[PDB]
Amino acid sequence: KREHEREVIQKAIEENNNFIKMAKEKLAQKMESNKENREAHLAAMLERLQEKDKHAEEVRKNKELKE
Amino acid sequence: MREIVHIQAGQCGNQIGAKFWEVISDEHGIDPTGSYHGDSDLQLERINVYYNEATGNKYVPRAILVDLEPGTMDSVRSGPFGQIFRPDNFVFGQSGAGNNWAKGHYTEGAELVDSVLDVVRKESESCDCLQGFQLTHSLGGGTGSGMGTLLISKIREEYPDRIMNTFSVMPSPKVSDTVVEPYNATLSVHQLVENTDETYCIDNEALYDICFRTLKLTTPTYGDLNHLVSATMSGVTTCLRFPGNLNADLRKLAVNMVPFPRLHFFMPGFAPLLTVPELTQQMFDSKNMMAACDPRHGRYLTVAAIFRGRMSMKEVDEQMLNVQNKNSSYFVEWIPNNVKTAVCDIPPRGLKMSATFIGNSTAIQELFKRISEQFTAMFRRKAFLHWYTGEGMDEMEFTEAESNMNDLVSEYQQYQDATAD
Amino acid sequence: MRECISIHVGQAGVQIGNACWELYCLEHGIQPDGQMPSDKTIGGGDDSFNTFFSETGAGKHVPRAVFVDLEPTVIDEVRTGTYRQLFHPEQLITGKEDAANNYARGHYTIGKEIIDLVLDRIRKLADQCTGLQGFLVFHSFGGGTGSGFTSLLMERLSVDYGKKSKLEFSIYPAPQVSTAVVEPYNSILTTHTTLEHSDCAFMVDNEAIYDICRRNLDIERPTYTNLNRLISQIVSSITASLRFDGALNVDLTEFQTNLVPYPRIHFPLATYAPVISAEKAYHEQLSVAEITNACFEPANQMVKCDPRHGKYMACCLLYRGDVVPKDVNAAIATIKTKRSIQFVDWCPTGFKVGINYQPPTVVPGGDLAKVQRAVCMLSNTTAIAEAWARLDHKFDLMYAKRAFVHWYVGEGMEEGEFSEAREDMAALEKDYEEVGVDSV
Ligand SMILES: Nc1nc2c(ncn2[C@@H]2O[C@H](COP(=O)(O)OP(=O)(O)OP(=O)(O)O)[C@@H](O)[C@H]2O)c(=O)[nH]1
Ligand SMILES: Nc1nc2c(ncn2[C@@H]2O[C@H](COP(=O)(O)OP(=O)(O)O)[C@@H](O)[C@H]2O)c(=O)[nH]1
Ligand SMILES: [Ca+2]
Ligand SMILES: [Mg+2]
Ligand SMILES: [Mg+2]
Repeated sequence: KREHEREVIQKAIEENNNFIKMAKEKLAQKMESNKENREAHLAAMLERLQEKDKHAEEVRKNKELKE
Repeated sequence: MREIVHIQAGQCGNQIGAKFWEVISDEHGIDPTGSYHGDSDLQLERINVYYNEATGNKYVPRAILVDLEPGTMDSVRSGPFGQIFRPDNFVFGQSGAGNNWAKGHYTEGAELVDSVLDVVRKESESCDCLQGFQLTHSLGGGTGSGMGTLLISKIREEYPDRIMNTFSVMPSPKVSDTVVEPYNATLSVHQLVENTDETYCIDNEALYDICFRTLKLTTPTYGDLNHLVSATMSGVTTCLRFPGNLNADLRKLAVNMVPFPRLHFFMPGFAPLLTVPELTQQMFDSKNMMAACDPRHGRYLTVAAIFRGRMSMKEVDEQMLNVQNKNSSYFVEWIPNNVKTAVCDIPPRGLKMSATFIGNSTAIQELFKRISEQFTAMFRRKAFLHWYTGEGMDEMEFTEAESNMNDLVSEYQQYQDATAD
Repeated sequence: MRECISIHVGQAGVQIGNACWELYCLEHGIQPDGQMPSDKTIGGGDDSFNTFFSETGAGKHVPRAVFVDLEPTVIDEVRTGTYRQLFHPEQLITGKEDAANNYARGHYTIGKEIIDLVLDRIRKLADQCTGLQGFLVFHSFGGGTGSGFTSLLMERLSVDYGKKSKLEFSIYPAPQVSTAVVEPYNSILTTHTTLEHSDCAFMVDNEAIYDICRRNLDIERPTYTNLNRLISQIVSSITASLRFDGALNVDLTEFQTNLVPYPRIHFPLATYAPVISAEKAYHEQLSVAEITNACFEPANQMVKCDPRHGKYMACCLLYRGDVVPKDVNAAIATIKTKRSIQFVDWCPTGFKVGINYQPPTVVPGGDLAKVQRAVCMLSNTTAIAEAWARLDHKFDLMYAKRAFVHWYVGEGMEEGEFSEAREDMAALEKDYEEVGVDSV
């Protein structure tokens, strides 16, 4: 009976510790996945505007061809 | 609090922008010398959204005036409230765009774009919490059309996480300045689709038709047209300027009005042009829209309605709920509760009650069909292309912008015919 | 001992917190400067009201509360308001720009910039507790902060405080007073994320409270002040067992044992009576039998649903004021005949009763009349799933066209998070069907 009583209290401890652990890792994965996602969206946006500037350079060099 | 940076570019931009600053300074009680002389503390509760506070408790508009020719900005500085503006915020060109998009976007405008960015960077760097940018311009000219859209793209590069809002003026042959206006508009619409969060379509055709059919004039000047724009621009920013809970800032307005990123072109409406039922009915009337489109020819994705003045806010709830039920088939089912209603106890000048309508309707495709039909009829013959290809442009840029606009109209039709159940 | 820390998140949670802490002070005799002339133990003590108020040496009774909002506008009214001396500045935490009605901004983009500071301040409150019991989290479903930041906070509280009890007072969105078109999205997302981190959640349907104000108080167009003062009466009834004491005062954790048969079935239905105007209260006194009868009128429920369409798994009556058991048992005996109250077959059918002798009070100048006796009912009925169903249907309508989803994806979220959250709701709806089916 004493051995079972320690099995129960250690299982309760293990349950609470595991709930905290899973919560802590699910959250870290969510925040990291979200941070990378948002940086990828902003990077894709700024790269798209980078092409706008290169095409604007192509337009100015094309006009420059007077002779 | 939440600062908005204002930019005006070109003739039409600086003109309507002047009237805008004249109207709201009058509403917030600010004289041409930048001094407050009002009665209600609600005029200063969110005054910092559009104004800075300098030495001597003076309120200076956070506005930047841009143009490739000085003639338009000179009469602004000489006009009423010309002293209220920061003289360093005047950015002046000496060449002009000749009402040519390529000159505004690539040649004359690109030479002056850096000096504008410096002034914009100073106004933004001293902002507690920048909301974004508010542009006034036309799409049928050269400076505001070409350099405006260029200014949008260059600002997006430096402030990609800020809201980009524009008051764009659509050209029509009823007040046509030049003949190449379908070219400038189609190239600019292609830019507004990709780089702005929300665009108020100020259609000159709707302005002239109101200034002709409703208000009888026959010979409507730009002042009568801009009078409609000032009242409209004052109405659609009431939620930004006074203590309000609904659509209080630019991002909350964009979140609640834009269900899909490209479909961000709004139909502004204003009433009157005597009671809350009458005010509500006129507000939804196709003849009160500042865009030449009939909403009964399309569907409402989202709508925002601002009642200004003193009235029964219970009667307003009953009237805005009544029009949604009676006109149920004109609102998309797959967006529940897509009509928001705001109330501001402070009316505009000269009116005891007013109503401002901002609709995101698929019927806006009619305005884009009108500009595209004038484009293709002009592009079918390659007319006036030397103005643009002389500035280094290629025919690809024209065909793409037209193909982009044809995809926008088909996108509006896609969601007009979309159902649930 | 047995302290409770309150956390008010976003505009709705903050403004409701103002109503609750104002009502608490009136119930306990605490002045706006925190002084309590009746409290003879200066600088501390273990009275029942100390579960919510700490004490300074100068005799000020300080709420065990934290206010959090990602924008300063609302909390600035606490800072300059009537009860500004009640709180220390460290309990009032504000950001610069809000979540813009976007769960992603409340949970991720804007939220992560202030979450550590908020937890640090919560930790400073917990360190003053001799035996912290848990948290009460007030928030809206629909706001970007009330949904996104609350989810992030409840996740962090599970980590920093183990399985310590976390209770919710959540504002279910109603079109009559709504702020954003994307409120079904934020509601499903936060309900999914918080589901496994909340022991008990009292939902409040703004349309239910709105209609109660119109009908019972004769307010043409009720405001947030009207709604929050009514909501504060329900919160007061629920926490009165913690804040007050008595021979018949049944603790809330004891009700909680009966109210939560399974971890996910933790959404009790609240019903309050009497809500009457001063004019009607001048005419007639409402007995124990009358206010008890009103608890089974669906018009007095905090959430719009039909309990006849479901089954009961628990039924608790929380009385306050001039009430004795003999009246309660007689009134319950009447209700157990004139009303058909169907229980699931795996649950006992009795009603659990608590009485708090401290009489209810009202804010002076308000619209609620001061009555001699009030009751709050907390029942666990499968019918509350109808509220999930209505909300889920609005979500499904917009998500089928991916309407507004770009505002969430642009802030770093994925379509998978929407479908995963919606599936959790479908499973929760299925859970509520299963618990109500008779045994074999
Ligand atoms: N009952 C009640 N509901 C409120 C109150 N304030 C806001 N709400 C509701 O809350 C929802 C909107 O969320 P809010 O709490 O206002 O927004 P928030 O939490 O500050 O989030 P963001 O402003 O987006 O950063 C709507 O359904 C409102 O009806 C209030 O004081 N009382
Ligand atoms: N409503 C309105 N439209 C204008 C105004 N000024 C010009 N426009 C329109 O703008 C178009 C020409 O653009 P413009 O202002 O000349 O461009 P800019 O020269 O580069 O600044 C024409 O189609 C006009 O109808 C104005 O003050 N009000
Ligand atoms: Ca004491
Ligand atoms: Mg011109
Ligand atoms: Mg808010």
